[PDB]
Amino acid sequence: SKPLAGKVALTTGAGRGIGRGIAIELGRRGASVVVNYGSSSKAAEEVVAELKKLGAQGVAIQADISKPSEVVALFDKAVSHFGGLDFVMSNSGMEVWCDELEVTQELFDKVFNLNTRGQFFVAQQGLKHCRRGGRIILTSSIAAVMTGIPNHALYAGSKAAVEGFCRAFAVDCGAKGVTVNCIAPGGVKTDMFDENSWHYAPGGYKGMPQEKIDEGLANMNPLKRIGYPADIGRAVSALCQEESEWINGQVIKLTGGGI
Amino acid sequence: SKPLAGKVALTTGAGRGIGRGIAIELGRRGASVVVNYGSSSKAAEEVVAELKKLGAQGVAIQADISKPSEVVALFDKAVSHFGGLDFVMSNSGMEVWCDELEVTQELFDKVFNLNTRGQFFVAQQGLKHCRRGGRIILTSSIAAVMTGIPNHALYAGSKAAVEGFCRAFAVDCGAKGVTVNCIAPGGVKTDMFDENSWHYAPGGYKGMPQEKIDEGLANMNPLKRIGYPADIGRAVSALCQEESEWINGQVIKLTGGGI
Amino acid sequence: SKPLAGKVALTTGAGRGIGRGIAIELGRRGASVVVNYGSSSKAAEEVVAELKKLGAQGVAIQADISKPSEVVALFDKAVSHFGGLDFVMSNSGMEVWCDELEVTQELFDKVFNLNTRGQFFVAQQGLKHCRRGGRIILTSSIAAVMTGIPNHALYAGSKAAVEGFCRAFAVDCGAKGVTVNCIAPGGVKTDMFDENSWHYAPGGYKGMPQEKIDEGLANMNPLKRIGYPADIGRAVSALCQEESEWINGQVIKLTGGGI
Amino acid sequence: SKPLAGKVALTTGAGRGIGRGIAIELGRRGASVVVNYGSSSKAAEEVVAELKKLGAQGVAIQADISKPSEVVALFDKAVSHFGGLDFVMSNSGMEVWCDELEVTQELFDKVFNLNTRGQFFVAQQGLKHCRRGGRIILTSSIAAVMTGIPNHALYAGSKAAVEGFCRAFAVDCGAKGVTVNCIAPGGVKTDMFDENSWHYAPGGYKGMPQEKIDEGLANMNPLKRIGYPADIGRAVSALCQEESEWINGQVIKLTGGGI
Ligand SMILES: NC(=O)C1=CN([C@@H]2O[C@H](COP(=O)(O)OP(=O)(O)OC[C@H]3O[C@@H](n4cnc5c(N)ncnc54)[C@H](OP(=O)(O)O)[C@@H]3O)[C@@H](O)[C@H]2O)C=CC1
Ligand SMILES: NC(=O)C1=CN([C@@H]2O[C@H](COP(=O)(O)OP(=O)(O)OC[C@H]3O[C@@H](n4cnc5c(N)ncnc54)[C@H](OP(=O)(O)O)[C@@H]3O)[C@@H](O)[C@H]2O)C=CC1
Ligand SMILES: NC(=O)C1=CN([C@@H]2O[C@H](COP(=O)(O)OP(=O)(O)OC[C@H]3O[C@@H](n4cnc5c(N)ncnc54)[C@H](OP(=O)(O)O)[C@@H]3O)[C@@H](O)[C@H]2O)C=CC1
Ligand SMILES: NC(=O)C1=CN([C@@H]2O[C@H](COP(=O)(O)OP(=O)(O)OC[C@H]3O[C@@H](n4cnc5c(N)ncnc54)[C@H](OP(=O)(O)O)[C@@H]3O)[C@@H](O)[C@H]2O)C=CC1
Ligand SMILES: O=C1CCc2cccc3c2N1CC3
Ligand SMILES: O=C1CCc2cccc3c2N1CC3
Ligand SMILES: O=C1CCc2cccc3c2N1CC3
Ligand SMILES: O=C1CCc2cccc3c2N1CC3
Repeated sequence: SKPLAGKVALTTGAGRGIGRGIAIELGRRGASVVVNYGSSSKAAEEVVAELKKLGAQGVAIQADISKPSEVVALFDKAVSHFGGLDFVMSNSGMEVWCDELEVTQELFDKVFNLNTRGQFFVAQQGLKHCRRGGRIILTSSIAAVMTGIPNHALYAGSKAAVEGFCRAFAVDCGAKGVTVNCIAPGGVKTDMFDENSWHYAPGGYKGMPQEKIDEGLANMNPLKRIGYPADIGRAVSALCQEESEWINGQVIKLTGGGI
Repeated sequence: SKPLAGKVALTTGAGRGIGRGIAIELGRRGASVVVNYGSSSKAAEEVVAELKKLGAQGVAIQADISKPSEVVALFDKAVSHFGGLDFVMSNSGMEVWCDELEVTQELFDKVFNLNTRGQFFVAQQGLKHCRRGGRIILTSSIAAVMTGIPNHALYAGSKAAVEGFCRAFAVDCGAKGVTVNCIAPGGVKTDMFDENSWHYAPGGYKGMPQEKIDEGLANMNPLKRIGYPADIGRAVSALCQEESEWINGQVIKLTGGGI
Repeated sequence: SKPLAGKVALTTGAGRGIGRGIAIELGRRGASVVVNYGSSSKAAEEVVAELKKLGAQGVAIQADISKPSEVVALFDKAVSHFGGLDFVMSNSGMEVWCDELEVTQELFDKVFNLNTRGQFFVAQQGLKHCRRGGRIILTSSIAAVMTGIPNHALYAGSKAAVEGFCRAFAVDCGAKGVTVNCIAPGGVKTDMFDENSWHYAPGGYKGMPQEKIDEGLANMNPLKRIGYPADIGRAVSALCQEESEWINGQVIKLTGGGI
Repeated sequence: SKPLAGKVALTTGAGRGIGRGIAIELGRRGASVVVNYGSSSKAAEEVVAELKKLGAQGVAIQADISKPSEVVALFDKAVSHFGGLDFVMSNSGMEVWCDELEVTQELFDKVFNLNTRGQFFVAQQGLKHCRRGGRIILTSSIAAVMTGIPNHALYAGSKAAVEGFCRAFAVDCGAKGVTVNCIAPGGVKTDMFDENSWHYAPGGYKGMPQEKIDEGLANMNPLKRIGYPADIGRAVSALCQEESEWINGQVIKLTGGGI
């Protein structure tokens, strides 16, 4: 039950949320994992510990993904620790809601530096280091293409940008035999989801009980449940298999068919 | 190396081409396979034989997919033979080129009966029989969304229709715990490819040597090679795994990043 | 205020609904209009009368769009009456809801014959007759790409097919200097909307008062109102202008930004 | 022949290229135009002069669109000069080709500051100032969604981002009665096209004669010709008409059906 045995994965923002779920599912299948974290050092070591309990190797490495020089440092350290890399999961990100009239250059820069520029440099580093048969997977969101959501231009734009990076990088990574895809999840139970899901729930309002949100979202899902980090980690695991080689340069929505 | 052990798959038009590649890759991973064929009985038994050599169980069952009553019969027989079904691969199809002015109702009907109606009924039968955790996968083509291709409205329209079926059926199959996706391949080495690839090759013309076509197409691929039935079968295998559960209602292009 | 002066338009199913709104807006701008109708003869003559009151010329011509030979007859008569054609609006269509398990070949055929095959032949006739600078516009629906709607595979698939026709026909009509686009409306106040809108309203149920439906849909629209046939006719008018020449082979959603 | 009579338009980067073509076509139809320019002061005054010869009013106003405070200043001046605004055309942009490994933070920032951040602030200013019935139109490119193009991640990503802004801003501008759309042109004869078109021509190479490029691109167009700034200006003119009100939150490809 170890299709990824002998491979090395790097996941940005793997200390918690989706990042953690991806790190765990990759490790459960044999991959050694570099658990990057921005500031959640304790959560990251906890993930390394969870990996160990699953028989997987891992290492927590701090790096501020919104700073390109730190992304380069992160990769240098990861390669120094595990000797090479195969899979790169660009996951770090932030939600953001703001009246467009109130958006300042500072807020704009903060959002794009992490959500977009950070992913560009993580992808550049993947092109630089990923071994043949490798995989680079960026993170967009269904919000990049959704309609009817207000005060969300920074988030929608920063995620849509990454979809353009995916198609470009797939061409650029071809000679190296590394595929590049982009995942676009629907709602997934995490801290970000608990803070922002009301904006997506049918009839949602600020202050709506989380259980009601969860129920409204699950009811809009063909599978009648909300997604969890493990659902994303399992799908990413499948994309990391040799079997997924012919899937390249694609934006894949991971929604269970819901929202 | 048997993630699909104990599962039963049905593949329409599995006697040759992509269908055969899908049947073989599913069987290589543990699935028992119903090899449907329209008229290629000998190729189909050959596939059943190849499956046996891989340690997989298979059975060839004739059914004209362009006739709904025969699709229903095909499923009844498949269920009678293997006791149930988990994965349904709707693959049968035909290419078609025609000056739009020259298209007759008869040609229109012939194309849609197989490429579209056939897939609708195969999907209906999947909803009717697929067990929980099951998978239904329809076959479109990148030609459904390509621009610049002449005399191809019947093929483009018949394939685009199936993408609408995919989103609809995903909602309809949810309660049963069966996901529904659609694959849209780029060029894949088969009889259809050898007869029709010139239409897609850059600078292609009728009569262009097949080796030149192959070289032109491979050069337009990031992976620097053309796709083969095994590439499609491997990707479909990954989609049939439990790990792919959160991918639902999606049209996934299988192109290696090329055309 | 007559940008379409001297041009001749043919609109299928122009006796009522969206078709009527398109016929009226084209005539208001100078076009002579062939008002096709399947069985609503009285509504069609009413439209011809409304056109006359606007100073536009029109003629009602019966033709069952689900029968290719009648589509050919319709065009022969239209050309006999006005001497040529410039704009072809393929609008006739039907909604359809059905448990996929209950769909029969007869229902399938009925839906595709009108919604898809009919549009293919109307487009073929446009290629055959449209004068240089002409326009062919097909009708899809946002339902072709929507997710989360149950018992709707026949409608979603029959409309998605037309999007493939649009891209194909644009290539095929180029030499003749005729552009081909496809409109995909959101909800538009008509008989079809009054019978089917509950399926699209947030929290909709069969039996929900139409005023509540209208209010729920309008609230989901940035423009805070539901669309009407005139909104569609105005947009189609703009697409029929010489100014729209560079828009070709596109599926354009006409939703006011809503649903 | 003045559908836009009495309206005021602002076009970023209107001194030359597509921007100039848009300014001229809007003015030809009655709009007073604010011709913004970054550094081409002489070209901009030339455009103001061309507008005058067409009987349209115009004013050249310098503003570096890559600097948000200057975008705000540009709008303050435009409103001071013409008393209000109706149409905002966000057009300024740059092409960029670079081996992804060689991209520096400085290059990244330069590209996104103009192509993406600049458009966000132009859109914010449109929301702030556009009168009811107004229009905001952003500029993407078919390159945002194209496959097979190397060394182009910064351009593809910076343009794809704007498509996300379009959907978001359409929701945000609804209450004010201002629609927001995004145009995605194919090749259009301009300085940028003459410097970069080889990258898009079938079989293109650096150093390919421009006439051969033009011929190769035109041959890939259903209309058998390359697009020009006037083609874009005419389409934008149609989108600025009252008739286009129901088209909102859409990315419209302006390609004549080609590349
Ligand atoms: N949850 C959902 O429903 C959806 C989420 N997404 C996307 O999935 C990704 C993860 O989301 P989710 O897990 O829910 O997010 P959470 O907010 O729960 O956690 C986000 C992660 O981003 C990391 N991170 C933030 N800033 C930095 C930084 N500057 N440097 C390095 N790492 C950083 C965080 O780690 P740290 O604490 O150390 O800073 C954390 O691990 C994001 O890109 C998000 O936009 C997309 C669709 C849906
Ligand atoms: N090859 C390519 O590059 C691409 C192919 N596709 C699609 O993939 C699918 C398979 O293509 P490919 O393998 O290349 O095709 P081939 O023409 O090589 O074989 C097609 C299959 O369809 C089956 N079939 C045809 N008619 C019927 C029928 N009436 N009833 C039952 N089965 C039937 C054939 O079996 P039999 O001999 O018994 O009739 C055959 O197994 C098709 O849907 C095609 O449109 C999509 C994109 C690219
Ligand atoms: N209303 C909405 O919200 C939306 C509608 N649409 C599409 O827009 C189009 C028009 O919709 P709408 O006006 O609301 O529809 P209605 O049901 O109100 O009217 C439909 C039209 O189709 C015509 N028609 C039906 N069958 C035939 C036939 N066999 N031959 C010739 N004409 C025929 C009808 O005329 P007759 O009475 O003579 O048969 C009628 O004029 C359809 O294609 C529909 O799917 C798409 C998105 C949204
Ligand atoms: N030409 C084509 O084929 C296509 C073009 N596009 C897009 O269309 C838009 C225009 O393209 P095109 O006209 O060909 O471009 P050119 O390079 O010919 O001209 C671009 C314009 O951008 C302006 N500009 C550049 N920087 C600034 C700045 N910092 N501040 C203000 N204005 C600035 C320039 O004016 P100035 O000289 O004063 O700096 C110039 O008016 C761009 O967004 C481009 O990406 C999209 C698809 C195709
Ligand atoms: O990007 C995000 C963040 C949070 C969230 C909560 C619920 C539903 C959805 C989201 N998305 C997309 C759909
Ligand atoms: O659908 C088909 C059939 C045959 C073929 C040969 C080469 C390339 C491509 C195809 N496609 C899509 C792209
Ligand atoms: O196709 C149709 C038919 C009727 C209808 C009523 C309300 C909303 C919508 C529709 N659509 C798409 C969106
Ligand atoms: O964005 C650009 C810039 C220049 C150019 C030249 C030719 C063809 C095309 C472009 N595009 C898109 C398609």
